Amino acid sequence: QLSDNAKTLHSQMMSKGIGALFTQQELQKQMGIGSLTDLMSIVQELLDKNLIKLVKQNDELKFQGVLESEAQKKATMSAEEALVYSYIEASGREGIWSKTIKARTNLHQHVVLKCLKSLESQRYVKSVKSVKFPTRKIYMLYSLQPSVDELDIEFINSLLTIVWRFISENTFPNGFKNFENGPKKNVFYAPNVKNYSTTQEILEFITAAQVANVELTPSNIRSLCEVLVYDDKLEKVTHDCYRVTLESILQMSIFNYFKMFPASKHDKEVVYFDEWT
Amino acid sequence: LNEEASKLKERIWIGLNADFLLEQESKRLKQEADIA
Repeated sequence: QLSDNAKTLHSQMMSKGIGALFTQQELQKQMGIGSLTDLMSIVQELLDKNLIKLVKQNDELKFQGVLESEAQKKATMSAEEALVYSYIEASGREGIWSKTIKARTNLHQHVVLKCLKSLESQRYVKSVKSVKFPTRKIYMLYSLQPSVDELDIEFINSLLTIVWRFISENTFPNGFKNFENGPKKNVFYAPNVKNYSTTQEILEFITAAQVANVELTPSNIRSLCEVLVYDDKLEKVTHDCYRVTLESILQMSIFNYFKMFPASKHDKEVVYFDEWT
Repeated sequence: LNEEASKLKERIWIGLNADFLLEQESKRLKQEADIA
């Protein structure tokens, strides 16, 4: 019966529905009482009546009970979105990119646009600009904003100079660059015994905040410190331990970049690195 | 006009303009939806 087999077949879905992976053989696993066409006729009608739900994956076809809000929702939607919106809401967390829909849906761009505009007004979708290039405008359900990603853009080096302050302290006592010999006075006692770094410890120092942001993972810490290894703001000793390159001196023949300025006006005798090329 | 002319008259006006107000304040709710 439409109602009876609907409600009791909706009962296995609302109760369990064998999760997402439920196939039609899994229906016979639970209800095998239904004859081949009897169970399938009401299957087809309940999808036409937007009561059962089908997913296209792996082998056979997945099924789940409708929330009935999405049911009348897509029933209100046109035949375009009926698959298109449903096809996109099957994209899950990562959503889907526009132009690849045409090869999947076999449509123009012009025809898929206006319905995407409706779903914008319907607010069941939103344009998402992800880490990859902003020519995309990939679409996912407006209900969620998951992605794969700090934020790609700036205000990082801000906290960089912060961690460099701390680890700069961590080496010898504090800067002491006022007069000629302030360093370490041979590192307290035994300028050997002291093996020092943050690793774990930094996040305890990261607790300071004074900046609007979330927390940060220990793996990402190292990913930061490596950059300063490359810039040589600090040194990498013994795995996750670290040192500083004592270029607090550049903070401030005989060789270094800073502490040097040219004439660079008039006189025709100079040294460039170009004009050999 | 008197106060009743305002009320009942505005009652008719608003009565037929509440569809304009519908998308109006509905859009005002969409303003909150802009956060997400």
